[PDB]
Amino acid sequence: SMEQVAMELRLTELTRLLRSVLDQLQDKDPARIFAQPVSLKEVPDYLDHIKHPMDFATMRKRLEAQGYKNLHEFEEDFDLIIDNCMKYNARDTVFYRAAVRLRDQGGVVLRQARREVDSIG
Ligand code: NA
Repeated sequence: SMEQVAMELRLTELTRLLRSVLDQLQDKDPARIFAQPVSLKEVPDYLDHIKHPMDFATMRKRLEAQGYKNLHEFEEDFDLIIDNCMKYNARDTVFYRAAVRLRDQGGVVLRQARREVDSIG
């Protein structure tokens, strides 16, 4: 049907907007602390602490599989990156401090992407 194609043109457009958003969020992690999953060879107990790990490459794979159905799902994954890090690491660590900075700086980007997703439909 033509109705499923017009849908898929929009999902494709949403994928295109979210790709831009992701690149801007990741530019706020120049240390690349959140780039890749936490290593289970290096932190073997990690899953005892964190039930839903998340990182930027894992979000990218989902994105390129058009697996985000809306901005809310994308944001949830971004928040997991931050919240996991803030639980697993103590307050006086470079890791915790990096997540605080990413949250604060990411807010500006997510605020404008909310408006662009509503505006464009
Ligand atoms: Na903690």
